[PDB]
Amino acid sequence: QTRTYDREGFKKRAACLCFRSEQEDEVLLVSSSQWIVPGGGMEPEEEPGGAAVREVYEEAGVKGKLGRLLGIFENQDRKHRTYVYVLTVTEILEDWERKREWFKVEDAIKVLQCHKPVHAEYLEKLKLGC
Amino acid sequence: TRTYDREGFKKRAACLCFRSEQEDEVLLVSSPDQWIVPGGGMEPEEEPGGAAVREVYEEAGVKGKLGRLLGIFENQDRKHRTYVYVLTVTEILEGRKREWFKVEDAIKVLQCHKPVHAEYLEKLKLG
Repeated sequence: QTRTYDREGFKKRAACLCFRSEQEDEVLLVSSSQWIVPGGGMEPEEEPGGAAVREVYEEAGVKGKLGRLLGIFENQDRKHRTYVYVLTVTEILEDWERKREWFKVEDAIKVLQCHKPVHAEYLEKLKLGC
Repeated sequence: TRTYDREGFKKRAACLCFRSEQEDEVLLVSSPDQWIVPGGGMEPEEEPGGAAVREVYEEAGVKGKLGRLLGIFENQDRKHRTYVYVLTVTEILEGRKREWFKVEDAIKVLQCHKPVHAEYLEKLKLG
């Protein structure tokens, strides 16, 4: 068993907003399978922060310093609950065995609003508190 | 008087007035127990920066140092084009009200009574 659920039947997930610097102006996005924020399911014994760190490693090939919990984002169309963290990137990796690019925050929201608006919401709440 | 561009839009100017160079607290004023960003029409010979400074004096009774042009905001529901500047307040003068809001609270309170003004602050923070 590698997936985990809460008592209301939502799948538990974790994601990170990965920034180039502590000024949080450039965020790293990646290709889907269109751009997305890196993230995925929590495993049965993982804490959310652990899931987040593992997922950005596996999906974006980065390592960094885990920061604050932005919030728990509920997707009711998909029955998801996602713990979204901020992280400051320190290392990018190899060639793997999918693209990655930095977007200015305003630019990231624009491209995400096309086909993946819930990811755009992460960034909006971060900057605006919506 | 009022002034217009070649596409028929009315020309306006407004300013986001901040307590410090940190741009964390913004000044709002009453219209109504309603809060708004100070602004109004440009006069026929004015440059946009001049209109902005005159408007914050007339509408919020402050003087300060004019900063950057945030952008030109086009309102098509009203056929407006508004030059929105930031300004750092240096002197205040004394039933219209004025109060400082943390930017996050300002966005929330404006989104209820004046959502086009809320966009001014939103674009500031996303930038």
